[PDB]
Amino acid sequence: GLYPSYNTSPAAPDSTGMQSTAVQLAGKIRLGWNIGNTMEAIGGETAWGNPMVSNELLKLVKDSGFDAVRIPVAWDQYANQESAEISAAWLNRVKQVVQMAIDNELYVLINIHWDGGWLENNITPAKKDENNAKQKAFWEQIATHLRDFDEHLLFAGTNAPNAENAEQMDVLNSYLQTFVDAVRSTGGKNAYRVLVLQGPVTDIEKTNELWTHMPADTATDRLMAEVHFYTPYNFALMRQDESWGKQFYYWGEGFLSTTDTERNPTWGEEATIDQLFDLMKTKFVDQGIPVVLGEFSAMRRTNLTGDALTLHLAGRAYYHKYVTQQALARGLLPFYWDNGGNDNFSSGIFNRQQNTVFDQQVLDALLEGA
Ligand SMILES: O=[N+]([O-])c1ccc(O[C@@H]2O[C@H](CO)[C@@H](O[C@@H]3O[C@H](CO[C@H]4OC[C@@H](O)[C@H](O)[C@H]4O)[C@@H](O[C@@H]4O[C@H](CO[C@H]5OC[C@@H](O)[C@H](O)[C@H]5O)[C@@H](O[C@@H]5O[C@H](CO)[C@@H](O)[C@H](O)[C@H]5O)[C@H](O)[C@H]4O)[C@H](O)[C@H]3O)[C@H](O)[C@H]2F)c([N+](=O)[O-])c1
Repeated sequence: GLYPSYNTSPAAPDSTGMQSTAVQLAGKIRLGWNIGNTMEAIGGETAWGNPMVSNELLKLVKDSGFDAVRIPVAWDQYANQESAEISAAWLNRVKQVVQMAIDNELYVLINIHWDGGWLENNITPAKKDENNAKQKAFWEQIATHLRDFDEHLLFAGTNAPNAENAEQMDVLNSYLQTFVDAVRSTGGKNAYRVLVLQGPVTDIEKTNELWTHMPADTATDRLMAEVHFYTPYNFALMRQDESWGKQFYYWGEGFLSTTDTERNPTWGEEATIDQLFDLMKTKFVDQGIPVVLGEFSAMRRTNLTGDALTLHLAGRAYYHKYVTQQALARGLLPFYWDNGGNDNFSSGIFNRQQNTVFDQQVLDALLEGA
């Protein structure tokens, strides 16, 4: 015991308002939004340029057509590093935000995010035992504190764990088992709550190659799997050319350039996307396990001008419609990555500071795709 037990008030199993299976829950969610660069920001909730989450932002997200939110949360910067005790004020603030999302009729997925890298960059034998102790300490405290919410609240163990081979997968499987067991041990509605488990780097290919088994659960049929999607990188996140490839400015049948053809895609087009989602339909969906697509988005290139600017924005939108539609046909639940920015290379579709829509084009695209 590197840390004290934080499972000091376990409750009797309770299935009141927890009656859906993972499959039945997935059936109610077609379109999700990440509260990005907010509760997981290093230095505090407002340290990366966004305001504190408000009832009126969450009301906008619902009234705009979203069924759910993913809330990345930071934890380690708020904890005593001797005891792994998390600040009681932070635990109360996260509870308050969950309460507000549930009051607006959203499903809610809370995680431990990158969180400064303590677990995420450390999927190794050297770090396995200390990280298993922290994972257990933090999840005992988070689940105890959020124990009383109904099935609108889901928990996700990790974000994008850096596991690249089989030895790293075994280490991750251990991390994921410590999660499940910590949650169930606190015994509320947490006896039956749907938990979400992350594939290696939440990458589709690595997950296809390396994924073996889902963790063991005292509960029956209450697990989903998680991947993310920034494919192709050159289009969605690349901000400068390298020896190994060029930024793509344009995407999709119908929206390719005739004047500027090096800035069209050399790979990662409609058919590749179809192929990638199919791998997750076979491994998980066809086998009674829903798949959360926890993060996707291509960034705005508002440094372009003229017909270049207009063609980029037309393909950028189609990219978002196509991903959403094709994800949902295969049983993947699409959650849009929104960092809140409205400047060059950002992903915010709302203006957080005025609670208005900033990018009506991409919002329309996600809804048409849904
Ligand atoms: O071949 N594979 O196996 C394979 C694996 C992975 C691949 O792609 C990567 O997948 C991972 C997981 O999905 C991605 O991580 C998520 O990515 C989000 C978007 O990241 C980008 O945002 C914009 C750019 O800044 C940059 O391209 C990327 O970071 C990410 O959100 C961003 O979080 C930033 C903070 O970063 C910290 O936490 C995440 C962590 O990975 C990163 O190491 C760490 O530093 C935000 O940046 C901050 O912004 C504030 C405010 O302006 C500044 O003040 C700070 O200085 C600055 O740090 C950023 O704005 C936000 O969008 C999610 O947190 C994360 O889960 C990863 O991006 C993919 F690269 C691929 N593949 O080919 O794509 C293949």
